[PDB]
Amino acid sequence: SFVEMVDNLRGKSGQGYYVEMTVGSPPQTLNILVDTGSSNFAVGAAPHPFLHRYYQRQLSSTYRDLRKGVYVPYTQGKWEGELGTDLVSIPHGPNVTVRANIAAITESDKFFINGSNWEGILGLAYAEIARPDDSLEPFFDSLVKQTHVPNLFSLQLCGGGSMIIGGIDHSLYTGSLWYTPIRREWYYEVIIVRVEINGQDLKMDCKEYNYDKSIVDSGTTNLRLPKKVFEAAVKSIKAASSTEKFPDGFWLGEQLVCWQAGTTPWNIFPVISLYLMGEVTNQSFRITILPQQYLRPVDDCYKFAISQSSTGTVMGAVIMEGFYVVFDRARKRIGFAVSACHVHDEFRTAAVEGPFVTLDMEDCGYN
Ligand SMILES: CN(C)C(=O)c1cc2cc(c1)C(=O)N[C@H]([C@@H](O)CO)Cc1cccc(c1)OCCCCO2
Repeated sequence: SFVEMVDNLRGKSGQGYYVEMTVGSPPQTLNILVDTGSSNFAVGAAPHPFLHRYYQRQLSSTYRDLRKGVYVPYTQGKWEGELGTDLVSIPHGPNVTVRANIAAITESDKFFINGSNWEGILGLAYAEIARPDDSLEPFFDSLVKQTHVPNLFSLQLCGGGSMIIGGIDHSLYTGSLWYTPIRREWYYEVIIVRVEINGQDLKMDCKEYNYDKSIVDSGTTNLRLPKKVFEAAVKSIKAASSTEKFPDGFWLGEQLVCWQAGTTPWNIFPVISLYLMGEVTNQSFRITILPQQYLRPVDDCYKFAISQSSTGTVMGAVIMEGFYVVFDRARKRIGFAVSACHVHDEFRTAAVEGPFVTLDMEDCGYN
């Protein structure tokens, strides 16, 4: 029954991917950012310069006030609001209606994005990081509890896309799905066991790759890397592309770089392979990222979409684009496969490949 959910996402890596939802009775239609990096469902509920519409609780006969406030900070932006519950549906999702927790956003700071076309956020991660605490049941938990929707979803982000709620649509990917364990149910936390650039091992202690966590986050644009890993990767990418020279602010994500339309020198930029812990003992697999993913288009002009982090690795939208990503909550694992909407180079291709042998993978997790 998944064909109804194919292509139910709109947006881009830079401003977020959103799905259409309705809240309340009669249904009020809103576009909702798909965020695997948080766990609160929240919607604009007061006028705002960047909102073209918002949730009006006074117009919904099924609205219930919870008489409790809430604030949620993100890496970029934050909001505060008032908690309640209401009936929620996804028109291009499963044919169900659930009563879900909803934060009515009344004040916000650098959260809504001008011209993004979304008015709320769907946090798909686990209750452990929900605000104000883990007793506020996340949307997907309510969906699974109240309906027969299986406890998994998958995301095909195309650099539009698809959020398949309750399963896997095999027409959306090619080759094999490779699975990595969800290390802990809070963020979608994973363990990176090896990193190669153009086939050259970065040869860092693999704990550095996951310091202090590594997560899969559809709501972050960039591949974000811990400082030490970021410095090693930039040095290697600079070396591979030293044919040309770029402003020092290009590598910080500030300045864009442009080339005569159709002459982008893709071949001077390396591929990046991230090896992830596998399902069996001493087994990993790799996903390979092309420069067409980490040079985000904005002549042909691009921003460098690899940036530094102090809260661990973030596999953001530019990594997820071109892969089909299965958030298999029931089996505590995340699957990767080459997406049907994959990145096209002429001599290189994004890939998900295995198996690989990797010893001592448990040592790669940070404590
Ligand atoms: C340095 N720096 C600011 C970043 O690296 C960055 C970039 C980014 C989003 C976040 C962080 C962010 O905080 N993302 C949030 C959660 O996933 C993680 O906490 C979700 C969120 C919150 C507000 C607006 C959003 C997404 O817009 C989506 C468009 C893409 C914006 O790209």
